[PDB]
Formats: sequence, structure tokens, C-alpha cells
Amino acid sequence: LEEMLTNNRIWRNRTVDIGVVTAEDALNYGFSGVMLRGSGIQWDLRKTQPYDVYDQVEFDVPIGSRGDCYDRYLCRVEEMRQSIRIISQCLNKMPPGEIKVDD
Amino acid sequence: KVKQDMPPVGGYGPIDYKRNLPRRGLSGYSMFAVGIGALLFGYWSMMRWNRERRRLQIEDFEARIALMP
Repeated sequence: LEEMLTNNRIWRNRTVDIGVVTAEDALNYGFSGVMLRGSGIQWDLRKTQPYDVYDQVEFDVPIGSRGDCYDRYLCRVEEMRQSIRIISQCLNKMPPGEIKVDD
Repeated sequence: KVKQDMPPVGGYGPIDYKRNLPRRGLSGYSMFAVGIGALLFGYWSMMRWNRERRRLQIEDFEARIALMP
């Protein structure tokens, strides 16, 4: 897919500067997601407030400095790749404990 | 008995996440060099063929003018 796109003059030149966002503006409008990712303002819930063993596994989140809606695309991509990392390590770490709680 | 939960002998072998998009080496300016080269061939050959066609032109007009009387 990354050869299917990403240096395509068409897709790029259609989405480059369209719909940018200022970081603080995104904060006031409350955007949470690939928005904040691709536009500055480095933040994640996965990293900051781990809600389960998802804390342990290693991986790294992308960002972008152009806030350009192209950055957000590429950030989604790289999150797919990192998702592959997390899936891998998860397959390596799986304990054979049990399914449901015992209560 | 024993337990049938999944995990096998560790690691499942390695896995490759990272991005790879390599290999195009034909591109220096030299792409221009081969294209412009192709032009430089076209004008050569086409030059020749147009000269020949002029030669034929004169020959045909010679047919007509010899006919005229």
C-alpha cells in the first residue's frame, strides 16, 4: 500500500495543507486521536495512563510536525506497523493462566 | 492431565515490522540522458527518411512534368 500511495503526486497533491490545526486549538476543540498525534502536542493514553498489561509491551507512537492532514495519514500507517509489533510481542508473552476471573 | 493452553516453544521466530521501500537506482539525471538520447536518435533517423521522401518528391514531379506536353 505504501508504494500504492505516498509519493503519488495525485493523492498527495490533493491532500497536503488542507485542513491544518493549531495544537492549542485542537485542545480547546477537544480532539483526541490521530489528530493530536499528527499535529504536535505529543500525547497518548496508552503511554500515560496504562489501563491493563498493555503497559508492558514495547512500541513507539508516531507524530508529525506539519499538522497537515498528510501527517495524520502517515501516523495512522505507522500505528498499523506498531500494531504489528504489539501483536508480535503479545504472541511471545502469552501466559497460560485462565480466562475469566475466579469469583 | 496437562494443560492445553496455546503458547508454544518461545518466540515464533522473528517478525519484521519496519518499513521498506527501496531500490530505484536508474535515476540520476541520467534518466534525462537516456530519454534525450532517444530523441537524438529519432531526429537522426527521421531526418534521413524525410530527405529520401524529398528525393521521391522530385522524382514524381519529374514524372508529371515529362508528361505535361
